[PDB]
Amino acid sequence: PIETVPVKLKPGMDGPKVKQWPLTEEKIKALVEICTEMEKEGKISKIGPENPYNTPVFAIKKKDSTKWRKLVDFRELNKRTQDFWEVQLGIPHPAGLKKKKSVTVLDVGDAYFSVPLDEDFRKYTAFTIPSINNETPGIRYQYNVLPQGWKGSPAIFQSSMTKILEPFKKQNPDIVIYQYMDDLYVGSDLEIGQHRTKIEELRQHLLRWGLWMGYELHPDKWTVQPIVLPEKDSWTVNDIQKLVGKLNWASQIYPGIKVRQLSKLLRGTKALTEVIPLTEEAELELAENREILKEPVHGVYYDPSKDLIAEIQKQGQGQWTYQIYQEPFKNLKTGKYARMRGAHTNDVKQLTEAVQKITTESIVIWGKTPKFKLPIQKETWETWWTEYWQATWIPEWEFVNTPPLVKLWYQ
Amino acid sequence: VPISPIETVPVKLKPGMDGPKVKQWPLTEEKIKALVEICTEMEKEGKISKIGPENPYNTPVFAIKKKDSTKWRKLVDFRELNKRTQDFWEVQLGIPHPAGLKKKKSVTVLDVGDAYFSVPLDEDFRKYTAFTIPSINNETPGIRYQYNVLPQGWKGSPAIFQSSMTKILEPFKKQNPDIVIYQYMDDLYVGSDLEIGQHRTKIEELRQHLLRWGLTTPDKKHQKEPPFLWMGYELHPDKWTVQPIVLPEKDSWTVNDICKLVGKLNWASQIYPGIKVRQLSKLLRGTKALTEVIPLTEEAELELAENREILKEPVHGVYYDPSKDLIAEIQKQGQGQWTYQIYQEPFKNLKTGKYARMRGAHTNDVKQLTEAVQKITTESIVIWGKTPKFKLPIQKETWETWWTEYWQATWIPEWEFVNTPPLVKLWYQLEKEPIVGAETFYVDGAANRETKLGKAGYVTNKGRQKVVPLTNTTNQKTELQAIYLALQDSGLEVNIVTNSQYALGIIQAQPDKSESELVNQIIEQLIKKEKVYLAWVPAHKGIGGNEQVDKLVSA
DNA sequence: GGTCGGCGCCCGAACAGGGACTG
DNA sequence: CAGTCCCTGTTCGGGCGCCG
Repeated sequence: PIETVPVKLKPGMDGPKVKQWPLTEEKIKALVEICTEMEKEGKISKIGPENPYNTPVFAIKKKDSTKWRKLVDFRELNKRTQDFWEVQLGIPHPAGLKKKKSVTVLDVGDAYFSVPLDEDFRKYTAFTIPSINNETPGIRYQYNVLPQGWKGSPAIFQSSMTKILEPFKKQNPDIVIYQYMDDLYVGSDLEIGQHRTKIEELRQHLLRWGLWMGYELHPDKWTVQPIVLPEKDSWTVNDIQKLVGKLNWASQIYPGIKVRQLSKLLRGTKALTEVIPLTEEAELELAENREILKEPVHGVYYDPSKDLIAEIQKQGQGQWTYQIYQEPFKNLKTGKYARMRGAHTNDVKQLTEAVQKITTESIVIWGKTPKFKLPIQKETWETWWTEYWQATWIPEWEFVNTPPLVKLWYQ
Repeated sequence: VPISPIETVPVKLKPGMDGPKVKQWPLTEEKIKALVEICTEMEKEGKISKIGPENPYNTPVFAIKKKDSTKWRKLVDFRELNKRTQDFWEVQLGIPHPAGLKKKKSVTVLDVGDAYFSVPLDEDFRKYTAFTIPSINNETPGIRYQYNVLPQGWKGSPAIFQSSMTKILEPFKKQNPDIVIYQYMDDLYVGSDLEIGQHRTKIEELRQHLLRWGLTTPDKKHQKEPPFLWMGYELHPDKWTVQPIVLPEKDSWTVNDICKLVGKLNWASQIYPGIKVRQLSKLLRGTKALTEVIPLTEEAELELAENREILKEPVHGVYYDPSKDLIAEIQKQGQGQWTYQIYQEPFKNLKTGKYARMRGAHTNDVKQLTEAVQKITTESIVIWGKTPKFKLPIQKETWETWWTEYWQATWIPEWEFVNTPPLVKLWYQLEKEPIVGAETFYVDGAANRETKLGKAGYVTNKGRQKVVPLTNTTNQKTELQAIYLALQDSGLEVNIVTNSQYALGIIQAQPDKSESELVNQIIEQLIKKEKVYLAWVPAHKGIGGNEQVDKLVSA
């Protein structure tokens, strides 16, 4: 008996038409049971081929979770409904969420099923469930309520969400709560003990309204990866060559970098393994360049109207570096991950875990998901990435093949 | 007109576009009799109805012969209607494969007679399916009908039938969950582990459940005894095989004949292991006319004779056993060619196949092997919903060296080494640190964008030097040429310093094959060496001999 | 014959993005 | 400086195979 919020696509744009990719047996059985139950609860209803729209669907398991979770790739739908959840019903982003000692994420996707969807918009939420060996044609459904993973769901439910959170926000005014997609980020400076207690207070405060998760973050312990120069006591020709190339590349970021005196040491046609003593003018150019790398870049600041972009480099031995920027060489944040799940054996798993950690950090700091430049072939990524996904959101990505130049981000 | 028992599918035209208004083709007198005989019969059965001048739409119509029968089939050239009709989402996501079938006690195959003619069309959409039937006299006005069912030749008919058919089978499948029904259009593969007595009962229960909605299951198309003919195969209680394949034996081959040959060889490669189409597909490159005669090359005739000899012996596949693991084994066959076999017990193949796509101007066997693994993995998840265990002709240390040092993310699922030559291996390893006591070469190359002329040479720490004039070249080709010279004139251990990102990116990818003959020569020189160390320095920075050799090759 | 849809292969041509060099 | 071009990869259009 709830009124529907009318939603429209962006002008001059049709709905998504993305084919469904093959799914494993364990995922198909998980989707069949969930879709059968959701159809019984009226959340979805079967449709036919007259609906020309479709969206890929697959299943996941969150970290340390046994139950399967239905996940839909609405990226294309979210790209074709962008003006709704940014202009009309936008959500503010708390700048203090990233400064908290502890931040916990909660899957509040089940609450969206309590609100019906606009009847004219149900046509675009269409998806298909494949069968093993194509035993049967595709079993199609469409959503009758607010779908999980749609960027219009948290905007419509925002007014209902604020009234649920007002009794808890008034009791605990120093706690910061942010809502992105199907997740709720609750941050506080409380001690770890009473922090988890206040979460369970909110878990029960949400259960009484008709709604459970627990992933802990510590943004105050997030570190950046700076560009560092080696501290050798004896330098060879090859060392100084690599040093100049790295300092030459870093000059695009720090305009004050100079390699004039160091290049003078490479005047002759010397053997690479030959030891070269550093001149007095070169030792000062080396020390001044180290100090410049300590300084922050001049004129770097976040633009809310610009898209976030993230690049990742495979540094070997379980090492992965990354940089987040909106304009080239104006990196908002750098970093490095080490010894993730699948280290020393599976890169796709490490690359998937790295995208998740980076995206999570972007949500906490700016409230946006970056577009990724992934160091992997397209077919290699599209084959294995779903097998290691553990998040309810999906960032956008593209594939690059930049051979290693001169190790700028890792020693 | 009576109401059909099946629920109709609402269909619209695209917004702002009207029905078709196109004139009828001139028809031969033999096809006109076949159409009028079929049109008058379908009008009596309520499948087409007469229309008057109030219907302003029209579309052509013709008829083709049915295979191995005197009956004719009525087809409508709905090319203009298909353009303005709404887009449908096809529910047929793929084609089933016998390798995914599980051993069932009893099997039954049936095909419904005239499938489309049993499913109704949307009432509001019947008006746009208007066509004229020309008479034996050109002056006779002609009989205009409109469809009441799914017209054969319409783009919406297959998508509508497959969805309408699944809706009718759901009540039976819901009551009979342990029954397996492979549904492809009108083809129903019904298998179960029930005893053969209760199996025939459930078969007749379904033949009446389908009859309630106007779907006839003729006993002519009924199949109770093995072997069953299902989707172009022969299903036996323990094994399956494709229905026989026939290749043309042309004395003079055109381009279309090779395409028909290549297509059947690709279809045969599913169970016929070792089929190669490399030398035959080389006949299709850079050719324009479909009817152009092409002579067979010596390498192409040998490949065809080998494929004919494989098709002589009988091959058969087995069925999937979910209790045992899935295994896939690959073999390097030819350069750029790979074959594989998927099985659970040795020599009992579920299916075979081949991978031969050449990706990139530069590649190696390790890249091609990884591409083949992914192609098999996707193919397996389609048919069995799982990833098989791999037996790969590559050393465990060989692969460990590759993926750990490569800058791209790359990974292969659970696999084990099989010692089947030829083995995939890296042909050279670039040193990580500069070689002590090795001559150090500073190479560079340049070219003029207009004259297409340039130089390429090197300078070493031992005073050695060389510069070579080059004609009809580019900046990229010269920088590769400079490295080729350094590799030619050096010993077994050599340090090379370049400023070419282009050249350094190609070599560090450890390629063993290339479309460029220059890269192939650089590869051949890298294999002969024992230790090679490449390095990159920025150009125009006054670095080492890289500035001395940049000035020599400047022009 | 020159109807529709699905999947697969092969090739060329179109598109498209990133470097290096030049007015 | 933007305008090229040299290179390389990707997407697509059009043929065959096969099934319904």
